Amino acid sequence: ETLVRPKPLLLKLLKSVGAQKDTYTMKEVLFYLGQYIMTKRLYDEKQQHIVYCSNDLLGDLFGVPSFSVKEHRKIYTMIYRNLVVVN
Amino acid sequence: LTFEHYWAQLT
Repeated sequence: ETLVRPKPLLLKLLKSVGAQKDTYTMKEVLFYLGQYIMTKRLYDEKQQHIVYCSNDLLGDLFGVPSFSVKEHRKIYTMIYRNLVVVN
Repeated sequence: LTFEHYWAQLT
């Protein structure tokens, strides 16, 4: 695959890690968000599925101060809140 | 289990 158009706050996140376009696949969106979390070291060092997004644009995007990478449906749901799906 | 390993299961 689907093409998506990130809303502005997600766009700013994507761009802070090198993405320069306005339309993405979900795969690109997940890759860049992954890069954002890794590069900013937002994950718990001991339990690396835990991500802290408070005090960060990611927390404003997601609306939660923390989440677990294992929470697949919650992650996608949060991402979709911040995307318009093409078509 | 590394962050990278976890992130991959999302795909």
